[PDB]
Amino acid sequence: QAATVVINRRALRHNLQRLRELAPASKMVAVVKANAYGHGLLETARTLPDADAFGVARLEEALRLRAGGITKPVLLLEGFFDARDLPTISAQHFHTAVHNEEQLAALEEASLDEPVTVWMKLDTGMHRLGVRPEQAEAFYHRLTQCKNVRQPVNIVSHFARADEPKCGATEKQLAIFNTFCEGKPGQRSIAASGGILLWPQSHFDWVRPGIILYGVSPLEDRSTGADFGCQPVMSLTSSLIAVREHKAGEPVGYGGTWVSERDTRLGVVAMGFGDGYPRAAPSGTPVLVNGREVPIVGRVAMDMICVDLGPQAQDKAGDPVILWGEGLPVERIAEMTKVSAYELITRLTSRVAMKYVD
Amino acid sequence: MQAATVVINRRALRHNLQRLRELAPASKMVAVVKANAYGHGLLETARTLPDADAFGVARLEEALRLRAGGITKPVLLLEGFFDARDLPTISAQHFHTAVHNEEQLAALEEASLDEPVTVWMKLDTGMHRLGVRPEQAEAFYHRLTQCKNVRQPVNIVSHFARADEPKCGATEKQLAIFNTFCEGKPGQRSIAASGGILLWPQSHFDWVRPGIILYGVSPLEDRSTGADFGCQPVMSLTSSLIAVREHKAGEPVGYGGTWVSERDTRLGVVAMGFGDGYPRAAPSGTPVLVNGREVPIVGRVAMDMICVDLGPQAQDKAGDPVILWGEGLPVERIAEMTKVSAYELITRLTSRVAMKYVD
Ligand SMILES: *Cc1c(COP(=O)(O)O)cnc(C)c1O
Ligand SMILES: *Cc1c(COP(=O)(O)O)cnc(C)c1O
Repeated sequence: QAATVVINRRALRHNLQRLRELAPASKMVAVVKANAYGHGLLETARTLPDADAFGVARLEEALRLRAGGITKPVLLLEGFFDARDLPTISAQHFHTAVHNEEQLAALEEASLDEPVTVWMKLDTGMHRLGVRPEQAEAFYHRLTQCKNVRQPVNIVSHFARADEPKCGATEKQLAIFNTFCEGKPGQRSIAASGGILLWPQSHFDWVRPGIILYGVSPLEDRSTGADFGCQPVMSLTSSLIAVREHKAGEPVGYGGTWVSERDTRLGVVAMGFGDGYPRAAPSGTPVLVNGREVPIVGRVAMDMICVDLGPQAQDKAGDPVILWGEGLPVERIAEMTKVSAYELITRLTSRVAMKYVD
Repeated sequence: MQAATVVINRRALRHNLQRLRELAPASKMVAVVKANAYGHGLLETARTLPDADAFGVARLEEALRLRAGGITKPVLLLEGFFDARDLPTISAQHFHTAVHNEEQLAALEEASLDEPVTVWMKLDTGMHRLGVRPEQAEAFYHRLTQCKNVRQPVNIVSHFARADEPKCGATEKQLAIFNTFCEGKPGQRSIAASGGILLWPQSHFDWVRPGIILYGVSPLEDRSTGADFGCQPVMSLTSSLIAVREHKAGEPVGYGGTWVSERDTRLGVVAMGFGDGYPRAAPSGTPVLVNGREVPIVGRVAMDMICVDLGPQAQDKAGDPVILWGEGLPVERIAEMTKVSAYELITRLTSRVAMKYVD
């Protein structure tokens, strides 16, 4: 009963449906990269057979989905990293982003038994992956002439600042996208969680929900998944392993970073940065013990967190702890720790047990 | 082109255990391999180190994973056991257990085990995390000496809170409490982890417990490195470039457009992000090696990708090797630049990274 991630399948199902309601003329790429944002790659795909496609960061992730029996299209959002992977991508029926000359040249040169669906990736201001506007027309035209590309060619981009509604970058990216796509056949996709929730004019043909599919807000404005009618999917849980007396004036943890002002009782939780809980968490960060809120005291260690229960607290070794979950949104922990909700949910280690419910 | 990969140098690990033996040549070694061996691989790290006298783990589950992989060496449960029903298993697996609370002691008192168990009584000397407080320790100790389920002698363990701070008199106060309690008791004594081993030779006693320094990473926050102490870095975190792209002066990069280029340049995109374990806290200017040479992170680290500034006519290509930390770039340098503990950097990696073992 130590560090466990409990994944609520009913919440997942709900969220995909709730997102369809917000984007009712758009198909869904369920984004499941990085072990489905910490929720389990294969189990998340298995929970969502109504998704129109799954979205992954890397070919290895797509192959893992196929290995576990997943048959729906998988979009390689970064494309492919070696020309020698094209026969697999063709045979496996993965759709691929194409963002550079190397990938384009490989598609021109290869002999494949079946052509492949492509999403040409346009750099519209993020400046990470993608073909730049001034190179994009010639690039696109070569893609349309490739016998190894199943026509028409689709067009994809991604917003850098969709979470800042009051700033002009999204509208700039959008106008670049729209200028490029004019008169072209091919499906259009630019919106992920932020686009879906705040930019209805960015929905087009396909949207790609990631963090909000897991019932977690993409914004850092205090909002939670529930503010958009999405239900939190993950709870990170554990157990007390000690309840101990502690006297006034006595420090706790490494570096003696917290000192009690009174006599009290401390709880020790079987959870640490070796499980994925941020070492950054300050004293005062909320944890739930038997469902009431108590503060972290002293530094988070690799395997343990101390909490302040109070001097006659009746909590005991064995009792349930919620790091985030029912009553304690991950976005609250994000705000209190200054750690992005994205990183909190995703950057867990393999030590955490995975449990699925409903 | 290789994706997010941890490369674990077995030769370095073996070197480190022997180095640590040279620094504390009268003490036995508990190799501390909790949290997937500080990111290096629980079972493979233990397989690399047959010379260790024991292996230390945080939780029973980790000890059972060692036995399941065929490690037969003594394993110490540093936090003891969380359920009384664990005792038969602990007994029959020959796991050594810390004991630090009443629940554990009463469980030992009313079990009837096939074989008695080796116990290390955990004393709170001032960390105030686990252990028995001094005013309860004599009575608690006596009860262990009278328990038929405990092999005699009862051994004695504690742990330093601030051993990385020599100008602090905290460590000395811990040692005075520890020595007072151990006076005239027959068991083995163990207080020192990496910081105690390196800086406090009067803390070595019968058994020392290297964690971080075993992996060639310094336990201190003063920009010292494992090599400061003659230890060799074990882990390299590596990847490859997936794109090299033109970029213009006045142009932003990444989410929030937090870095803006002052020149026309080329950027590199690495197959590495916080989805692999690389910290999202890394600021612009954090170093990475591309083809052996240092280049800076530009813009925020993403879940799967990191952007670096290569230069206006750089010849780096998609596919080229990238070192996040490793040869020519110690994890402690990343720790300094990101303001993250080196403990966290090496340990808080996800299952996405491949594990490769060399030498
Ligand atoms: C990660 C990602 C998404 C999903 O992002 P969220 O903000 O988590 O919804 C969509 N598109 C691309 C290209 C991505 O890399
Ligand atoms: C974590 C731990 C160690 C190892 O600590 P380092 O600072 O990594 O050497 C040793 N003993 C105990 C009880 C521990 O919890």
